[PDB]
Amino acid sequence: FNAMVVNNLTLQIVQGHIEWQTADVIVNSVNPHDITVGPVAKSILQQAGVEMKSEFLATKAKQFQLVLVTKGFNLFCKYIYHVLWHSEFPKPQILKHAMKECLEKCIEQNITSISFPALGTGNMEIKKETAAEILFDEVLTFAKDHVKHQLTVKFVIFPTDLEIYKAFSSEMAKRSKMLSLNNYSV
Amino acid sequence: NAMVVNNLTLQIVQGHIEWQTADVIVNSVNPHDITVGPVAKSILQQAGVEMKSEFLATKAKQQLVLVTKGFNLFCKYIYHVLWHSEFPKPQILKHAMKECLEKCIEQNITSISFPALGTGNMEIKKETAAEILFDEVLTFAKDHVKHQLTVKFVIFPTDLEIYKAFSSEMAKRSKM
Repeated sequence: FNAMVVNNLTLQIVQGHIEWQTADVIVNSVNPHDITVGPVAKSILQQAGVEMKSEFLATKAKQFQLVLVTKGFNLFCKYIYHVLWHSEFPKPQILKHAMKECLEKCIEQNITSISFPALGTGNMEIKKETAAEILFDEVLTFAKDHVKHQLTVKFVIFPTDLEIYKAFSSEMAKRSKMLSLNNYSV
Repeated sequence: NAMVVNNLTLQIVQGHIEWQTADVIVNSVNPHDITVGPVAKSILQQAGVEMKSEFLATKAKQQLVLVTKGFNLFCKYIYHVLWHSEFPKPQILKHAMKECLEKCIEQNITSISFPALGTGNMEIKKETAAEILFDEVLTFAKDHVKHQLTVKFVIFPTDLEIYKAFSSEMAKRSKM
């Protein structure tokens, strides 16, 4: 209920702060017009510092798009993948496609570990169970399709959000019932 | 090359330890000289020379593991495994692994990357070093089931044989 392995991919569920993560890539969630708002966005901006914002605006104005990439500044990561929640598209669709785009960028950069927050869960954005359903659909699809790329994928739930943590645990549990899984016990 | 046992994930990885991203990256050193060895050299180059200043400060002031910050590594801490010559090398490995995983709980560490301590300098048969390393990781998983940990073993891409020993060892343990 906290970690499984499928082919060349490890998937972990973690209670903690995304902005205090150590990974190749940490994943932000933002309004494209304003990245100073939201639990994740706020925490990642505070932690990384204000120069991450300068770069964001430079790369936006230049026009780099569901995912925009910056460096990590004061995060313990190399890159940040800022997921851009454009209002013009249905929120389950943005999630689906943004997840695909995040994992494809992983292969494009020999990224070996990437940490996501509970994307989509937001507030009245997407039913907790659906967001987890979708997140796991993408991670598993990638694992089947990209078996030669070793990758650790974390979902970091904020310690207070016990219900989101529960949805995610519960979702993994179901998926394992339906999979080989290199999981053991001692 | 990856399995999960209780609340612990264990991965076997081809790459550079010094280019790792973890809470903790694990060095291997001669205590009186940390500029020698593949691992030691790579970690010193990457982290830079201030990691050496701190090493000497912490050593002189005052033990199988000495802890520094990570400087230019993508880590919070470095656990320098000190290979004191007065003790058998299989013993240092065993106890230094134990002490590294204990420090993980002490410092609330969620991921730690180890090179294959004792497969190089100290001569130990690659199979034995793997046997021992997996002994400790599994024991920790049983004994410390409430502490989530990711543990990586990072073999340099050239040594297919050490990677092979390590793969092969994990494979057996899965059967058990």
